[PDB]
Amino acid sequence: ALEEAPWPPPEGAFVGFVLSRKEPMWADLLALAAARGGRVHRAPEPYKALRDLKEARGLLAKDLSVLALREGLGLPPGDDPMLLAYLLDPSNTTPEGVARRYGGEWTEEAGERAALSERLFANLWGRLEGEERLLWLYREVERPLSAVLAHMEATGVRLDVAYLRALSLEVAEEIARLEAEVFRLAGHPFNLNSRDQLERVLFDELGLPAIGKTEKTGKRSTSAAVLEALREAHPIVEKILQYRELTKLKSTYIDPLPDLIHPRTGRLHTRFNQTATATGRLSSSDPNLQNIPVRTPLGQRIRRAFIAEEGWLLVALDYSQIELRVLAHLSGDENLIRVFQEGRDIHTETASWMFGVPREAVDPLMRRAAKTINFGVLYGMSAHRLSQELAIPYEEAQAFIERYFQSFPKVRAWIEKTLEEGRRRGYVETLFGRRRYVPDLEARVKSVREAAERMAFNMPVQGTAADLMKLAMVKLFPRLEEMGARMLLQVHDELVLEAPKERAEAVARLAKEVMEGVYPLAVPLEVEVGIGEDWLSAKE
DNA sequence: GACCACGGCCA
DNA sequence: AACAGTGGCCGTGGTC
Ligand SMILES: O=c1[nH]c(=O)n([C@H]2C[C@H](O)[C@@H](COP(=O)(O)OP(=O)(O)OP(=O)(O)O)O2)cc1-c1ccc[se]1
Ligand SMILES: *P(=O)(O)OC[C@@H]1CC[C@H](n2ccc(N)nc2=O)O1
Repeated sequence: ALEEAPWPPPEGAFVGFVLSRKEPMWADLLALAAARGGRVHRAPEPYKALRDLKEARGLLAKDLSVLALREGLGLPPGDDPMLLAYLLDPSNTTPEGVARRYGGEWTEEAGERAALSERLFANLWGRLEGEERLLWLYREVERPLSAVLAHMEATGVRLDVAYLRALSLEVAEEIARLEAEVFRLAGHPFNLNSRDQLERVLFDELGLPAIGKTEKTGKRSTSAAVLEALREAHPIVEKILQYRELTKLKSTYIDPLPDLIHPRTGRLHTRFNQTATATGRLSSSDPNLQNIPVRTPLGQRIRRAFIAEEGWLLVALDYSQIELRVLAHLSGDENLIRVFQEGRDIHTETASWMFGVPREAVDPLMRRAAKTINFGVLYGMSAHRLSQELAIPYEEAQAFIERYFQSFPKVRAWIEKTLEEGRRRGYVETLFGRRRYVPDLEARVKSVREAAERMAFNMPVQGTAADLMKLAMVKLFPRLEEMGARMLLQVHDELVLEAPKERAEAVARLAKEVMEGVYPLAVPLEVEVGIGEDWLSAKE
């Protein structure tokens, strides 16, 4: 049905490729093809014909650009129909889904994938006509950001492997101690990693009361919430909790990561999935580097393993109270804008209230616990749950919630303005125009409607925070190449850079001004910046 | 071996 | 466990 003109393909053609696995850094390029005007050009040798291309254009262009960089080839990713459909509707997350929705079939052949990329682009670009606010996000944010992400995935990050190997044995012993002590209290051994077996030990053999049930099957839950309430009911809970922390950090971080070091680059390579969340945030996978531990003392020792190359330093930049500043600009609340206009720290103030210490006596562990509460209360946590997390009576948890939103009376008016427009328009949008469709705002079941409501007014705040970060990544990346610095990781409101040790302080100051002034708001955006040889030393 | 659902937990 | 929201990976249990 399509003409099979031979390689080389024309210019501005749409590419179609097949990988041996989903990870472009680890994938073997199995087939390559291009399409334009109906014609489909199939590469004889994929690695040889990959050099004939001058732009990566089509579905998942970023992934092909990452494998190209893996081969020392500069093949920038261009237009991607996935970015058009993702801006039209964040529910369009995969090539299979967008194919079933807007037309065509996602197959496993490079030629058919090439032809589908051209057909999908004309359709989605036609629908995006008129949606100029979304076209601006496409032209100015999403499309150039893929090229930035391609270099981040290709560069990778250095990992102190011998440090994690020693950390594995160091924690392996501490796990055996707790494991043996939990068997002593239970009177018999069992599999502590099996929630079903722990359920019988805690709730049938012991007289411990079951606090709640699981969702799908209705079993007696052994989650950290149930156990945290049973710390005084039995000493076995105290050691089961210490056991969960270690095995989580060992089986997910300390042990898996050193085995993912790439052979050719000697670095760890993640994937930054650009069309994966409903709010416009990025997501990381294979391995996920956006959930490296940082809270517990042992978790912070895992960030020490993320190091710069010899003669380099890591530059970390983190937005301060970012979504609270976003809410101040969206709500227009005079008292909240006044807070960031006077340099006040909401997270430090909340910790000062929990621990009965002044703002000066608050430490980072206290301030991190207050962030969990400040954003929980903001996005609709119940007064009953808040009372249990803070161990305060239900009456005090109500007053804290009312005082929270009465300190900024316009934020609740803004939540209603967003909800009201949500049910009228059928979608909420960020400050830049990125939409999320939430259709259950008029559901008749109170639980389903209220769940849709909490998702509804969260997306503008979190989505605008995501957009300001993407805009900075698009503006900051070219200024780094002219300084010999690299862009490595993005953690939602945080950028991790890598610069030579002599230019590190110059890169830290430049990135600070770019991020702070990426888009001026009614409040100033303040960025905390630190330099170190490792990730933990730079976040300080 | 490959794949999945579930509870559970990290940011 | 809950009227916080956004993600992704783990081991267990069970199938094909
Ligand atoms: O529980 C959390 N729910 C949540 O929605 N978010 C959002 C909102 C925040 O704006 C942004 C960056 O978070 P984060 O950079 O950590 O804090 P931020 O608000 O910028 O204050 P600062 O400490 O950076 O100055 O993620 C974060 C949460 C947590 C992070 C850490 C522990 Se719970
Ligand atoms: P981590 O270094 O403490 O957090 C880094 C990023 C910022 C927001 C995101 N996050 C963390 C924790 C929770 N509960 N929810 C989030 O969205 O991780």
